This record gives sequence, structure tokens and C-alpha cells, in this order.
Amino acid sequence: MKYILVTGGVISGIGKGIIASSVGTILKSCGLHVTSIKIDPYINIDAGTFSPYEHGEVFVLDDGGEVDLDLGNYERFLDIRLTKDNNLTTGKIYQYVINKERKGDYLGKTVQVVPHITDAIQEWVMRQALIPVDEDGLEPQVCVIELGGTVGDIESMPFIEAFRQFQFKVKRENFCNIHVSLVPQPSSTGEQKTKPTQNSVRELRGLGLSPDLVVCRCSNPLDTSVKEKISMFCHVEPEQVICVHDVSSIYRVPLLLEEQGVVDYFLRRLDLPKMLMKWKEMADRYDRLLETCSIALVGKYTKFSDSYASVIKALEHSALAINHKLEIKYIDSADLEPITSQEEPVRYHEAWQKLCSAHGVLVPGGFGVRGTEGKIQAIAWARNQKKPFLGVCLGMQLAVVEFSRNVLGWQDANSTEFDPTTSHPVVVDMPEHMRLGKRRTLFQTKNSVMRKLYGDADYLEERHRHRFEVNPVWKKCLEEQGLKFVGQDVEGERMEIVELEDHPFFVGVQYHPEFLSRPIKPSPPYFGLLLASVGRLSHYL
Amino acid sequence: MKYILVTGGVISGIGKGIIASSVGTILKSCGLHVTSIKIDPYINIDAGTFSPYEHGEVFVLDDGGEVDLDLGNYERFLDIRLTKDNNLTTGKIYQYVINKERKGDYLGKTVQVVPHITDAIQEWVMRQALIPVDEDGLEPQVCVIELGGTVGDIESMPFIEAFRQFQFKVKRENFCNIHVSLVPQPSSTGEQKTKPTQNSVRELRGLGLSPDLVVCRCSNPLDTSVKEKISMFCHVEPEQVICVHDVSSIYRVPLLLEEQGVVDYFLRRLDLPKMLMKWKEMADRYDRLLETCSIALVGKYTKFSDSYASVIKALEHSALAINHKLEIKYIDSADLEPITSQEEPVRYHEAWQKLCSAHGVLVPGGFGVRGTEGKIQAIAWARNQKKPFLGVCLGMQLAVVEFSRNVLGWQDANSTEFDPTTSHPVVVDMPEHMRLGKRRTLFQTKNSVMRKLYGDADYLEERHRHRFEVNPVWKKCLEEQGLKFVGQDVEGERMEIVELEDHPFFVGVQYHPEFLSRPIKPSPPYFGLLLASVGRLSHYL
Amino acid sequence: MKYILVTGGVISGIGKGIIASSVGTILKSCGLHVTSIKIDPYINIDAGTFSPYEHGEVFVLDDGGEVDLDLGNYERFLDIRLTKDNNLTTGKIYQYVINKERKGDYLGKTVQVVPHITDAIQEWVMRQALIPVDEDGLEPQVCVIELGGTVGDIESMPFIEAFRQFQFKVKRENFCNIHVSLVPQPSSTGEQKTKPTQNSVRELRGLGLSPDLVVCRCSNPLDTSVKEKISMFCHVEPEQVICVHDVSSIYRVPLLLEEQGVVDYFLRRLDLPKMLMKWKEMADRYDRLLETCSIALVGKYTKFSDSYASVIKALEHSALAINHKLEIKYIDSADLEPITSQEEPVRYHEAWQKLCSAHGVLVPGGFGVRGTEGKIQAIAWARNQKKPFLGVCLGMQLAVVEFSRNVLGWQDANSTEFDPTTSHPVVVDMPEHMRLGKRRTLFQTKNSVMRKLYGDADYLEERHRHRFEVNPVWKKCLEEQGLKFVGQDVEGERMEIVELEDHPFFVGVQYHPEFLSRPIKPSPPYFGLLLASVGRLSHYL
Ligand SMILES: Nc1ccn([C@@H]2O[C@H](COP(=O)(O)OP(=O)(O)OP(=O)(O)O)[C@@H](O)[C@H]2O)c(=O)n1
Ligand SMILES: Nc1ccn([C@@H]2O[C@H](COP(=O)(O)OP(=O)(O)OP(=O)(O)O)[C@@H](O)[C@H]2O)c(=O)n1
Ligand SMILES: Nc1ccn([C@@H]2O[C@H](COP(=O)(O)OP(=O)(O)OP(=O)(O)O)[C@@H](O)[C@H]2O)c(=O)n1
Ligand SMILES: Nc1ccn([C@@H]2O[C@H](COP(=O)(O)OP(=O)(O)OP(=O)(O)O)[C@@H](O)[C@H]2O)c(=O)n1
Ligand SMILES: Nc1ccn([C@@H]2O[C@H](COP(=O)(O)OP(=O)(O)OP(=O)(O)O)[C@@H](O)[C@H]2O)c(=O)n1
Ligand SMILES: Nc1ccn([C@@H]2O[C@H](COP(=O)(O)OP(=O)(O)OP(=O)(O)O)[C@@H](O)[C@H]2O)c(=O)n1
Ligand SMILES: [Mg+2]
Ligand SMILES: [Mg+2]
Ligand SMILES: [Mg+2]
Ligand SMILES: [Mg+2]
Ligand SMILES: [Mg+2]
Ligand SMILES: [Mg+2]
Repeated sequence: MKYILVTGGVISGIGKGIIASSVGTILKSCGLHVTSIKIDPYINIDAGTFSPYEHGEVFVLDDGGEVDLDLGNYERFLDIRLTKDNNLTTGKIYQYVINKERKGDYLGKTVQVVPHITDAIQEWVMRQALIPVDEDGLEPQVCVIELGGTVGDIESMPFIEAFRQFQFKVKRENFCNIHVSLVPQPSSTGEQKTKPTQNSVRELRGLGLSPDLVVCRCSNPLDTSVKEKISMFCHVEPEQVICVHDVSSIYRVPLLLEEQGVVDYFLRRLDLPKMLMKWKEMADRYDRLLETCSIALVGKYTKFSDSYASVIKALEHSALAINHKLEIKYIDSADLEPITSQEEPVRYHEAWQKLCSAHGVLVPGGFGVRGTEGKIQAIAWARNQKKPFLGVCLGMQLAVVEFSRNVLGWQDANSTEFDPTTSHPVVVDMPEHMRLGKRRTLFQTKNSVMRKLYGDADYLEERHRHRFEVNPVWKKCLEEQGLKFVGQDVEGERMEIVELEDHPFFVGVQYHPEFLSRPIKPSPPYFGLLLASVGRLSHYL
Repeated sequence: MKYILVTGGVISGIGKGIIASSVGTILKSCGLHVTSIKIDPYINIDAGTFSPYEHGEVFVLDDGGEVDLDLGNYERFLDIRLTKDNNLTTGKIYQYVINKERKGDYLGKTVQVVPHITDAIQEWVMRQALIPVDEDGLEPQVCVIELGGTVGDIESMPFIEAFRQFQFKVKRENFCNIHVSLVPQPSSTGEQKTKPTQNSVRELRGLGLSPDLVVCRCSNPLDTSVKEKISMFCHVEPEQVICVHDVSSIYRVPLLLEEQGVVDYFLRRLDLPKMLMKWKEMADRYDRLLETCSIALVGKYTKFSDSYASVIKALEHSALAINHKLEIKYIDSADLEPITSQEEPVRYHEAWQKLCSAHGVLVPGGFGVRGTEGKIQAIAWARNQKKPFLGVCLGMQLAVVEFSRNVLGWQDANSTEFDPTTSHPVVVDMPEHMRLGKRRTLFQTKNSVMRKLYGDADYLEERHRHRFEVNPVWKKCLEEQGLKFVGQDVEGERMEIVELEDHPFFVGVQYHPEFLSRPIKPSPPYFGLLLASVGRLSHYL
Repeated sequence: MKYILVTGGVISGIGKGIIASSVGTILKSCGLHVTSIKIDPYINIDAGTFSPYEHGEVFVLDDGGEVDLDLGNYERFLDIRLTKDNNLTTGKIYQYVINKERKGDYLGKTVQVVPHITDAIQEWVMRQALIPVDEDGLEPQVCVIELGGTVGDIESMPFIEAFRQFQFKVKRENFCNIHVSLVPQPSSTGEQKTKPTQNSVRELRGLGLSPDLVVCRCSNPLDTSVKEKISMFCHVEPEQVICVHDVSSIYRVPLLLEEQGVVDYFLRRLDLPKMLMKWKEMADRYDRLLETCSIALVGKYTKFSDSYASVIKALEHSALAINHKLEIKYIDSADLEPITSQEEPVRYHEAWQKLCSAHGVLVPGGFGVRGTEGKIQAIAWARNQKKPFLGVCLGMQLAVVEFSRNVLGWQDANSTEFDPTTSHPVVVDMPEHMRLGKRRTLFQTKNSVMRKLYGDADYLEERHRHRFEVNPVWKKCLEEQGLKFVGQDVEGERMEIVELEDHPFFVGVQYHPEFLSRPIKPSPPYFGLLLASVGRLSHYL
């Protein structure tokens, strides 16, 4: 295999994630089988411990591995299936080496950072690079390693010392290093400054890695004088100082790297053996579209953005296929809840007008009681006014709660997550042993609109993250009315898809459809919500 | 509390362990309750994984914590009882923080090196400093922290960043830093060189700690010009550059630090509130004694020295109380074993002449078959020729094997560690649930010489590390002859001391008497071996 | 041209001068035209300001350039003629660039360290490398640059930044770097330590130079484990870690570098196109010779060694051609002076017995009054007792003072350097405009022994450094007796050689014969002193 390391310079927030994803995209565009690793030197073993209010969302892989945002960013740009240990937190390396120590797999010797922690990193990177990450099942040709933190941070030291040794145990024709740096342009004079990137390359070169390529993050483009001054102090030609100026959308970043010849460099620096034309047309569509559509996102985490990162990406990937300029109407369910009337009716009334003015409504997941009755009111409005609706994870469970509350007329109908004491308890904690990762789902009807949206095959494979399901005893009486349990687990144990037959478009799904969305192709539930929202669904079918 | 950090300069092997122990000794000599921490950034959780052939011996604390050599060095110089977590390996800090992460004791936040690993180090140091390490049961006044590795090693970075922050959360009147450096004197010119200690203090000062004291390791003493040149570049007065030249024994190092005023510095730098006169007389005795005694150490690990470090220290502490200049006659049991006659009888014959010329013989512990029949031949010689004998751990088990083999006449008598298939199996694996750490032992007779050596109290408290004991069924017939089981577990379950009544001095003990030896006072079994070896035991009693 | 840089690691005093001279010698031995530069970042323009009591001697080139010791060391090992600006003090570079600034040769721009001082260094090195330093008059193939100070010293920064840029403006096949490091072996454990050379290569690699070769200075040889540990951290193969252990004489150092394949490395690393057999035989002669000869060196600077460095080298180069193991009997002229009898006659009497027991006597140069009458007493003894004598510079002037004082009977005869007030003033300040550098000398007789020693050609070319000469008015009457002015300036203006015809060997020369001495061939005056001292001169002629 060939390996590319991406390292960070002056600060974090220079965009290593979009550069590593773009390097993966331009290499994928050559017909190479690319793979990726995210190294991120925090102590957490996996993302399942993270608070979604604080860190942003938790991504889910086919394994049921709960992982950081940036592996979803790799799956979206590279079009691949990743594995739980292509995320390489430092806490996993220390736990792995400690377990070998306590078992005596090191034979009574003192176990040490540079001979052993630093060697487990090199073994893990070789091991996780060879696995078949592509849907063809082939062993990959090139691995892109992104290293989190910045050079000279003490958290990065085990990994930079591992890659210092790595570039010799794989020969130099098989290992390459990209350095990303800030190039300031202070408003006091408007001159572009190379001084902090000279220090950053002196530090990386002192730790024993030389940049094969230096990538400069700045607002305006680099001039000729700055590319020559960086070439002098960083020991790279003027042609190997790359510029990443600001652009209208992330889809242009692969195109900057192609037009600056970064692909024509790696196909000689690593002696390696189009998709970007679709990517260029997609980038031009995003810029030129003006006709607009607005979707209500009714969610408790809306005090931060990246708590819904894959959902808003899946909507955006659908909106470009719909050829409409999307607006997210963010709504906090705790404002929409009736109780806001007892503190300030203006915040209640605007949460309602933000919903009522939307072309359609979406209910995303997220555990715990806060704002849950506000989601029941959003669903009740969506069913009563017949504006199009989707619910994912909790959005399905809350749809059967609203239908049982208002259509079956059970005034105390609730899930046993929010209150175990009610009569008619319609949803219950039903362990799989949590239902996590890839699982099969079977269609139990031919009549469903969701069946047509998935391309009319008899089964799905989708990614789950839940423990609560609809009660089999109340399920009997719910299907006597307009609510249809369209899709189920492999011998009918658990409800996976629900649809309302009386309504233009109203559905719930137990899984997360957002993780399987891609820039070239949206996942069917979100594309169905937008097709119904612009009213074109009946023409599309 | 007050804290003193000891940090290492140009190389390891400059003697931080003897400097940190000497700083502890001069502070103990002021009437302060001192305590110590050894930080050692290898990944091993505790010493129980170490091979004794490769790392040297495993030390045992009252807890049954298996720990590194340097906590035994602290117990010997400071005269204290340490706890298993006054050894602070980096693998324990990462396992501690990973366990808090996987439990959710960090509330969904990303867990990170500088905010969290670096803070668990500061919490652990405050927590383990306050515990009552003295036999008076009092909370200590000053903690000496020794940091393993050297400044600028990547393994040291979490700990130097922890102490960078620590010196502010405890105020400056409560934290102090000693730096130990090499001062080369190359034979090409014979001038003393300060250049590598100037770089070492620039690096430590860049990581955010300033030396309060610089200690120079060199062969000859420092001159006035070098103390002034170090004072200029290291920002310490000429009076705070300390010299540690070569000396005849470790007992002089506390005396170098007193005569250079290091105690008169800390009692002002830390605003803190004799034993060294006994230490000075002990150091002069070691130098002036010329009458000599030689002891055979019959042991499988003798291809290295520090595999018996506490045993040879306990013999040396006894030899100064005996007023004789000791010789260790090291013997490999695998050379002494009869089988050497089938490869080269010269190596067999010299192993025998090294034994036969000794004034007494000692059998130390260590698991596995290698050379075990050679120890049976050493014990058989010691019983037959009536030269004085001690066995510790295996040395007791092998003494009852030899006595049952040759006196009871059982030609296949063996332990079930070495062969489970024999008739008359005299020793068996008898779990305590391994018998580890401090335990009580009771005397079952008044007639024993070992009872008189321990000062004629009815019980012992001693440190164990074993799983094999004498069979209760064969024990019955062994005491019909000259072999006496002098001492036992608290209701007679297990045999702890054995003595032979027919012999000038021949004993076995199940515990490790060496860990309770001190420079001022040897532990009784080794003092008994030497008193019998010089023939003075009968006069002493 | 090809360039080799020699850089210093952990301390100064590791022997860069003998390594750079040995690299020059093994390359000279291939038939390459080698040249050398000594860079030495002190502020002095040239050596003429130095006190010979404090810095050691001043060397003289053919130009009359007064230069540091280490260009004499290059002339001796490489067998070449150097030029005044192959010594590259930092004060010359700053004065050169300041003069271009004050003339306006930089066109009104701000003149700066990295664009301009750092570029004048690269221009000076290219300019002084191309000049014909060999006696064949050919342009050299390879330049050895030695850089004084150590890496990370602030004085070295302009030069390490110059060579960082230099390795790209000459292509990599034309520039190469040797790093010299200390490898300590502290007596506390006897293990060899690589840690300070790992830091030194991290620092040099951070300043932007990588070692092509690492040379380790240590007492004992390197083991296999240390060559592998240095190969890991320094990015050079185990075969490019070179060992320079201690040896009996400097003549073995070129042989260490050949047998470790350093010549077989540069002839591939630089793609470049025996003498060492004579060098090996010379090194074996120095070790095996046992028959001994002792020479009195009567000199005011004898409180230090390198104040006579070329004189004692010229004696040693003669002693190996004489096949005798030399002893230097150092004598201070101020002890030998009669006045010592008024403070302590023991120091006077031993200075006399040190002279009287010598096989011959030498009087070296050095301005000012101190001890001058003691030299007159040494010369008076040498003439009266007829032990063989040489005087150089002042030793000629003082010989005519002694001859005029005692043979012409002028009781106040003196030079006007020491007293201008006397009658019969025999030596006077006679400016050439000081007489410095290479000049011609003509023989004025066929009868001289010095003429036979120089190979009986009618003229000499020799190196001068003086301003006082014999008075032409007293010269008339001196040659009426046994004192003969053998050699003179090109039309008889100044006296250059004197000889006494009544004596076994007694001569004065105005020039410094020591600077033209070489290991393979001594200069004639010193070889004449030793041939007369062992009595073999009459057989040799
Ligand atoms: N292919 C990508 C890469 C990044 N992003 C988004 O861009 C933001 C962060 O960009 P990133 O490249 O990861 O830079 P930072 O996170 O700011 O900084 P870092 O280099 O440390 O990752 C996040 O919302 C991330 O989800 C994205 O939408 N698509
Ligand atoms: N001397 C330091 C300082 C910080 N960190 C690491 O820095 C990481 C966070 O990176 P970054 O956000 O770039 O550091 P900040 O201090 O937050 O820098 P900034 O203010 O620019 O955000 C943390 O996980 C922490 O372990 C480190 O290893 N060594
Ligand atoms: N109070 C002490 C301290 C040290 N030693 C012994 O001295 C040797 C090592 O000395 P030490 O001070 O620990 O220096 P090093 O181990 O060589 O190096 P370091 O500073 O890293 O510990 C070991 O045999 C150790 O047991 C001893 O007998 N008594
Ligand atoms: N931070 C420093 C310290 C010293 N020097 C230089 O060091 C040179 C002398 O080198 P060296 O003898 O090796 O330095 P010392 O301080 O004398 O080191 P040592 O004690 O080993 O002799 C001086 O000319 C001085 O300019 C420097 O440039 N920068
Ligand atoms: N070819 C050589 C080289 C050195 N020396 C002598 O060796 C001593 C110093 O050796 P050197 O190699 O120059 O090392 P140092 O001066 O000690 O240190 P440095 O590397 O800084 O020059 C001086 O007396 C010098 O004249 C010599 O006789 N012949
Ligand atoms: N860049 C490095 C190099 C080494 N180490 C640490 O160095 C420790 C051993 O210290 P030391 O013996 O002093 O290092 P050596 O390489 O063995 O140095 P030396 O050759 O002098 O023995 C190891 O545990 C290793 O983790 C480190 O952290 N960072
Ligand atoms: Mg990122
Ligand atoms: Mg500028
Ligand atoms: Mg130690
Ligand atoms: Mg110096
Ligand atoms: Mg030199
Ligand atoms: Mg080591």
C-alpha cells in the first residue's frame, strides 16, 4: 500500500477534514481504491459516551460502532463503508497496549512509549489500511491518514514519533506527508504573512517529518512572492505550495486541488497507477439555483448546529436533486410546547409561525423527556393540516403516540421512556440481546409510498441506534385505522417503518436514513419529504 | 503540603534515585515527616508482569503491591512504609482516565490529554501525598516526587505539563524543582563542559519549569569557573549549583548535600519548620573495615546483579553490624547441578570450590525448574558439612525436599511445582483465595534460635510472595526427626519458618526478610546467617 | 566543486579539527585536489590582535595573513598553501557587508541578516573554494568546511542558515554534511549513552540540515546496540554511524576513518572521481621508538602549551625522521634569569639543571622585555659549553646581543626593543614600508652548515614576522670574529641567517621555520638541531 499523512500547522480550524476528504476524492477519481483513517488524540474509546448537546452528533457504522463526525465526512466524499477502528483515538492505543501488558503478551519486559505504544500505532495503521472498505470487496491501494491536533501539541507526540519511524519501515516511494498551515493577512497592512508557517515547518522538520506538500489556508489567494518565500524556508518547490482560499461550497475544494496539479503530484511522488466532472456540475448547480423550499426541523439540540450534521447534509443532498435552494427552519420543541404560554407567549407564537410557514416538517431523534410534548403538537399539526411529514428514530415512536393519543382517543398515551405509569403504554424498552449498526428490514405490503421511494425491492439494509419499540398488543388495534406498519424485523418481532394512508405524505422510520445519504444520491426518506413538500411526488411516481 | 520535583537532564543514569533518596534523608534528618512518589513513564500497571532475568527483582509492599526497585530504595533511605500507588506508572494514569471515560464519569465531553490526563496526574499526586506513610500514623509535611526519563523525551510530556500547571494551583512557597545534569570532562582536554546542561535548562525552562537548584553529576568536583558559568545561563546563583562527584559509597551522598547547604536552602525556599551523625559514622565504618567474611549466593538469576538487589543490600546491612567486609560468592545453581559433568567438569568443579570455600550459604527465591537439583545439592552439602545455611521463599521448600529426599530416604521426593507425578509429593500449590504482601506469623515453640534472633516476641509480621506450601500429611512424619516447623500461619494452616536442631545454624523462611532490612538495622535471618558464619552467634546469645 | 560541512554536536572539544583534517587527508590520498575553510564565529578580523599568552600562537600564511592555529593544522595534514580568507571569522563577514552598505553597493534597500549576511557567507565560501591552494596551481575538486562553535549556539546561526540555503543552490550531489557528537559513558553504570546525540540531531535537523554521516567521540569503541539506536533516531544507516575512540597519536585518526569506510562513502555520496601507507608506517614508528633525546625550549610563554604549537610540532616531525623519542624540557627564561637568586635559588638552580641536562637548546620568538636576560644566559651557556643551539626570530637577535656583550666585550650591548639608551646599540627597529609573510633570502657564503641542510640551493623562500634587525654599522666588526652572517635580504639590506664557525652547531634565523614543517618532512633548522644533538650531523653530511 501507499500512505498519505495530513498534519496540522499553526492552529486547529484550518480545515484538515475537507483537505483529507478532497485528497481522498481526487484519488478516488483516478480509479484508485482509496481508504482513510482519522487519528484524533482524545482519551474517549468511542463516540457512545459523547453528549450530543456538547460534541455534536454521534455517527453510526455498519458494525454498530459509534464514531466521530469526520468518518461520516469520509463516507460522504469517498463513497465507502468504514470500520469502527479506522477511527484511532489515543485511548484505544493505550487500552490495547495495557491489555497486552496485563496478559503478559510482552514477556516480562518494561513496556515503553517509543518502543511499544509508538509501535502499536504503526501496526494498527498497517492492519486497518488493508481491510476491504470498498463495496467491490477489494484491498485498497492508498490510505489517507488524517492526524488531529497540531504539531508541537503534547497529545500529537506519540503519533508524530510513530510516523517518523513509519516512513522508513515502508519505503519512501510508499509514504508521503501533506502539511496544512494558516497564512494570516492582518487588516493593519493587508500583506500576507509566512512567518508562522516557517516556524511550523521548522517544528515538524525537527520532529523528523518533512512536508512533501504545503497547503496554505488564507482568505484571498496566495501571490507569487509568498509561494517563493514558503518554497525557500520549507524546502519544497514553488509548485508544491498549494493555496486553499475561501469558496462558496465544500464541493469546490477537490476542484482547487485538481487545477493546482495535486493529483499530478501524487501520481509521481508515490508512483501510483471523470467523477470530478459530476462534482463540478453539482458545484455549479448549488451556486445557480434560486427557486426555494423550506423545511421545519423540530429538535431539542437546535441550540447548536453539528448536533444534526448528517440530517442537514441529507436534506441538502436531497435539495440539489430536487433543484431547490433549501432553507432549514430550526425549531426548539421546548419552545413549541404549550408550557411556553406561561412564561412568554411571543416565543410560543413565533415557534408556531416558523412551523406553519414551512413547506414540510421533520422530527429527528434524541433520548430523554425535554420538549417531547412539543413534538406531539408538531405531529398533531402535521396530521391535521396535512403538510408533509417525516419522523426518524423517535419521530416514528412519537407518531404512534400522537395517533394513539388523538385518533384512538387515549388521553394518557405515552412511551415508557417518558412515563412508565400510564394506561395504554404504546412503546416499551425491548433489548436485542441496544439495537445498533446495520440490520435487515422487510416490507409487509405492496401499497406503501416508502416502498416505491426505495425502488420497490422487498427488503432494506439500514443503520439503527435505539432500544424502544411499539407494543405488539396495541399494534393489533392501531392497524384497524389509517396507520400502516409498512416494514418490520426479519420475522416480524419489531416495527421498522410506519405510514399513514389518509395523508399526502406522513411516515416514520426506526433507523437513521441520513448516514447512507451521499452528494450524488440522497437516501429515499428525505428525498420523499422534499418531493412531497414541492408537491412533485405524484408526478415522480 | 510542600512538594519537591526531581527532573533529569542530559541522559538517564546520572543518579536521580540516589539524589531523591538523599533529599528525603536530609529532610527526614530535620524531624520532618517526608513521603515520596516515583513517577516512571512505562506502560506496565505494576511490577508483577516483569521477568526477573531482564528487569531485576520485584519489590513487595505491605499491600501486596508488586512494585519497581526504586520504592525499596526509598523505604531503605527514608525508613517508611510505602503504598502501591506511590509508584505512578503512565499506564495507571491512562487506565484510570479510560475507566472514568467508559463509566461516563466525564459527562459526554471529549476527554483530552491537557485538560484531563494532565489533571488526573495532579489529583493522584495530591491524593497519594496525604496518606500516613510514617509508622507514627501522621500526615506528611513534604513530598519528594522523582520523575523518570529525561526532559524532552515524549514519555515525560504529560508529567512535565502536569507539573507546569501544578506550581500555580499549589502556591510557589509550596512547590520546588531540582534539576540533575551531566557535566562531561572529555579526556581529549580535561576541561569540564557546561554546554549540554545549558541546553537542558533552556528545554526545561521552555516547557515552563525553572530549576530552583541545579545538581551536576561529574567524576571530579566542579571548579569555581563552571559554577559561575552555570549560574549565568541557568538563572540560579553560584550557591545553587550543587556538585555530586564520585564517592566510595552511597551513604556519603546525603553528606555531600548537607555540607553544600541543600538543607539550608529548602528550609528557606519552602519555609519549612541528628540522624546524619549515625549516617556519617556508618559511612566511615564501611571505608575502614578490613576483616572479611564470604557468603555463597546460590541463584539462577546470577547472570545479572539487580535480580537480587534487596538480598545483597540485606547482607551488606548485616555485614556492617557484624563489622566485617563482605564478599558475595555468586554461584549459578545450573553450574552446580551434576549435569555440568557431561559438558565441562571444570565449570562444575569451580562452582563446588566457590561453595566449599565460603563461610556460609544462602538460597534465594525464584519460580521454575531451571537449576533446582543444584540447590538440593547445595543444601545437602550445607547439612552434611554443617556450614551455616539460610533459605528464603523456595529455600525453605527445597530444604524440606532435601531432608525428605536424603533423611527420610524418599528417592523421588520433589515439589509439585517441578514434577506433579512423584510418590511422596512433599510441597503443593495452596492458594490463599497467591499469598502476597504483609501477613502475621506465630511461633509454635520456645526452643528456636530464629525466635531469639527476632527478639523473643511470640509473633512476626512479614512480607510474602508465593503459592506453594508443605503438605500437612507428610508434615506429621518430618517432625519425628531433627527438622522443626518453628513458625506458622494464624491457626496453623501453612508452614512459615523451619529450623534443624542438629546443626549450628540451618533455617528456612517462607517470606522475604530482605524488604524489611534497613541501613541502621538488618532483618534477623540475614544477621543470624552472618553471626553463625563468623561463629559469634553463641556469644551474641 | 563538491563541499563537505563538519558541524559540532553536544559540546566543543569533541575534536572537529582532527576529524576535518582527517577527512582532508583520506580525500588527498585518493589523488583529489582538496581545499579547506575554517569558519570560527568570534568577532576578531584576524589573529594579529591575539595575546600569545592567552589564545596560543599566531600562525603566518604566505600572504602575511596572521591566522588561527587550525589553518596550520590544515597545512600540516593536507600539504597545501592556504590564503588569509580561508579563515572566515564572523567579524569579517559583518565588516564586508557593512562596507558594501556604507558604499551604497546595496541600492538604498534595508540590508538584513537572512537575505544579505547569510548570502555574503555563501558567496565567500564559493569564492575562496575555487582558488589554487595546491602547489600544482590547479583549481580544487572538494572543499572541507569546518564550522566552529556547536549547533544551537547563537553565534552559529548565520552560518547554519547559510548552509541550509547552500545545499539547494549547489545541487545535493555537490553538498554533504558530517555531524560530530559526544557519546558519554558515565562510571556510575558503564553503559554508553545516545540521548544527547539524539537531541543534537533533532536540533540540527530542525535548523534544516540532515547529517549524511554521524561521528561519535567516546573513550571506548561503540557497540552494535548503540550504532543501531543512533541509526533509528538520526535517519542514517548503522553503517553511517562512525566511531572515533581514543588512540595513541593523531596519525591514527585518518586510519580509523579509512577502515570504517568513510572514503568508500564520499566517493558515492558526492560521485567524486597510497599516501595512507606512509601515514601508517609513520604512526607505527611513533609507537615503537624507545631511544630518547631531550631539547631545552627556553621561552616566556611556557606557562601554556599551544603558545608554541608549531615549534613543538616541528621538533616532533624532526624527531621521527631522527628515529628518537623526543622530550621537550620546557624552561621559563624568567626563572633562568639571575634575579631569581634574590627570591628562591632552588627555582633558579632547577632551571639551570633542566638546561645543563638537555642534549641541545632552542630559543623561540615573542616580543617584550620579560626574561630577555635569561635568554642571554642560555645562549652564553650554549656558546661556552658547546652544546648545539638554534634561535628563531628573537633567537637570532639575542645571539648577536650575547656575542657582542661577551665576545666584543660591550657590557651594555642590547637591542633598542629592550633599551634604546645604551652605547653600542646592536639591533634597531627597521620597518619594510612590519616584515610579514613569505619573502626571499639569499646565501652569501658556500661554507655554511645551514646551506647544506637546506639542500645547497642558492636561495630560500620563508615566512617572516618581525620589525627589528642587526645594525649595518656594527655588522662590519662582528664578522671580523667567528660569527658569520650566512644569509640576507635580496640586495643585502637585512640579515636573515647567522652561524658561528667555532662551534659544533650554533645558528640564528630571522624567519619562522616551523610553519613549513610537515609530518613527512621536517624543515631544515629543526632537523639540523636534532642531528647535531644526537651527534649524527657529521655522518649525515
Ligand atoms: N467533507 C467535509 C468536511 C468537513 N465538513 C464540515 O466542515 C466543518 C469542519 O471542517 P473541518 O475540515 O473538519 O475543519 P475543522 O473541524 O474546523 O478543523 P479540523 O481541521 O481540525 O478538522 C464541520 O461542520 C464538518 O462536518 C463537511 O461538511 N464535509
Ligand atoms: N501544550 C498543549 C496544549 C494543548 N494540547 C491539546 O490541544 C488539544 C485541543 O487543540 P486546540 O483546540 O487546537 O488547542 P486550543 O488550546 O484549544 O487552541 P485554540 O485556542 O486555538 O483553540 C487538546 O486536546 C489538548 O490535549 C496539547 O496536547 N498540548
Ligand atoms: N538509595 C539508593 C539509590 C540507588 N541505589 C542503587 O543504585 C543503582 C542505580 O542508581 P539510581 O540513582 O537509581 O540511578 P540510575 O538507576 O542509574 O538512573 P536513574 O536516575 O534513572 O534512576 C541501582 O542498583 C539502585 O538500586 C541504591 O542502592 N540506593
Ligand atoms: N547561548 C550561547 C552560549 C554561548 N555561545 C557561544 O559559545 C562560544 C564558546 O563555545 P563553548 O566553549 O563550547 O561554550 P561554553 O559556554 O564555553 O561551553 P563549555 O562550558 O562547554 O566550554 C562563545 O564564542 C559564545 O559566543 C553562543 O553563541 N550562544
Ligand atoms: N590535525 C591536527 C588537529 C588538531 N591538533 C591539535 O589538537 C588540539 C585540539 O584538537 P581539535 O581537533 O582542534 O579539537 P579542539 O580544539 O579541542 O576542539 P574543536 O573541535 O572545537 O576544534 C590542538 O592542540 C591542536 O593543535 C593537531 O595537532 N593536529
Ligand atoms: N524521543 C524519545 C526517545 C525515547 N523516549 C523514551 O526513552 C525511554 C528510555 O530512556 P533512555 O534510556 O534514557 O533513552 P535511551 O534511548 O535508551 O537513551 P540512552 O541511549 O542514553 O540509554 C523510553 O522509555 C522511551 O519511551 C521518548 O519518550 N522519546
Ligand atoms: Mg475535522
Ligand atoms: Mg515580511
Ligand atoms: Mg533509579
Ligand atoms: Mg568553553
Ligand atoms: Mg580546532
Ligand atoms: Mg537507555
